[PDB]
Amino acid sequence: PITLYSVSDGPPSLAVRQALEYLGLEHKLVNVDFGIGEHMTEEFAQKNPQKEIPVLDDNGFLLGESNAILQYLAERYGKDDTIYPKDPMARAVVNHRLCFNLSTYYRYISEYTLAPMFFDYQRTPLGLKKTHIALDNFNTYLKLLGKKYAAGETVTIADFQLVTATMCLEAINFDISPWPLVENWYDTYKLEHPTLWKIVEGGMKELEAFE
Amino acid sequence: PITLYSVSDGPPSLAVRQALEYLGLEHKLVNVDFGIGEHMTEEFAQKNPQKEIPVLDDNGFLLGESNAILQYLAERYGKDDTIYPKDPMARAVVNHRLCFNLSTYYRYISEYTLAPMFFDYQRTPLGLKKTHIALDNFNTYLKLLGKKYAAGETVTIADFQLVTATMCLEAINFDISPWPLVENWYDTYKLEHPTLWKIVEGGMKELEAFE
Ligand SMILES: N[C@@H](CCC(=O)N[C@@H](CS)C(=O)NCC(=O)O)C(=O)O
Ligand SMILES: N[C@@H](CCC(=O)N[C@@H](CS)C(=O)NCC(=O)O)C(=O)O
Repeated sequence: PITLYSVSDGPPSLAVRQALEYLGLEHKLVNVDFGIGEHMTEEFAQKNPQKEIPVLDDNGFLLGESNAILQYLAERYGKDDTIYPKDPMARAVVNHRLCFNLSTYYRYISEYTLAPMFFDYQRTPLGLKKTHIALDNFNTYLKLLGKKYAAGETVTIADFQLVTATMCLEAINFDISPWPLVENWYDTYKLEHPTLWKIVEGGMKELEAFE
Repeated sequence: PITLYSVSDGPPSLAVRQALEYLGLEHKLVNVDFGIGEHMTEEFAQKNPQKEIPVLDDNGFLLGESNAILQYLAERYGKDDTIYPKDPMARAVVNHRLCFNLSTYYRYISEYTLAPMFFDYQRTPLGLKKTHIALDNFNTYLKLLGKKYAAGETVTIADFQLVTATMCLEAINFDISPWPLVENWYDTYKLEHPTLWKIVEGGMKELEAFE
């Protein structure tokens, strides 16, 4: 079987869960922030030095880092390659956007939105400026590629990540209308993939309560 | 033709250059920190909103993010898949280590070593602790996988990145002997891939001068 160790309102976990839903993959979900889930990772803590969540357990194969989990699930499962194309150039655009999310978009958004929620970290003007730069960059990338989704004309695993990062801004009532291509993309995602957005919305609601 | 826009002593650039050498790919190298290189990216600055370096220009296809550049070069070129295996599980270990480098290993090392060199950023005990955690994690990953290299028994594109991150510690005379598996891996890399280490060493020497 497949088991996902996850944080119920963690954007990386929510990215992986959208992929599992899109691919129709049965799995056990362990929310490590829910009740006894805290201890349900003890069976493999020496194996994740980073205290790594999410972690995917595919029939004994343990894999961390949400980007790598998504790249693995999409290559190994599914009837076609549309969410992670095999063509090297098409794939490179997906891989680029996944790197952009990890290094820049979700890096700066998460530091401004979530870190102050759950830590003694402070929101600052500099953190706000970096959030604006990340949104500028994403708006420009959408304009440059010229397609409906972040790495193609249809959804890919890059969108699964970028959506959960953008949701962090919504969770704190951050107005994204200054980035019209990002706003249009986000609304289009929700309209065309309601069962995927539904997963992310459940996490958003938890975050709004503890904003 | 292929053109690489690079920073002569930038670890991400040096990772890509090792791949170009390993794959035997002829290319034009533009060091944007050398003389007139500063302006030689003006022909595509609207196209890289992040002020993105390195950037690969493969016959008109422009690709940023060093991880994505490496994943593209290794899939598109080369006679075998040993530096980026096609098998989904073997590939997932490479992808995981690339994510680990971006999110954690090079993230914390670069903030402790290089950012204070070239900015008003300060070395702190917390930054040192995070460097130690990153090295702990890498030592544990090498032990867990149990292989000679970071994602297999032979070199992969993950090693090209992890080597340039570790070089930043060497550039400031940081002793890595408390992490014996990392030290052994680093020395083995240099012994078995001298033409690749040579590229990285040239950048190290520039960084040592301005440490
Ligand atoms: N780079 C990792 C980040 C995962 C992550 O940050 N997980 C959080 C929960 S949202 C955690 O539990 N620990 C890491 C932290 O301190 O942020 C990924 O994409 O999977
Ligand atoms: N995530 C990017 C990082 C590239 C990067 O940081 N490049 C540096 C030179 S080493 C730069 O020129 N600008 C970004 C910065 O401010 O660090 C990658 O892996 O390619």
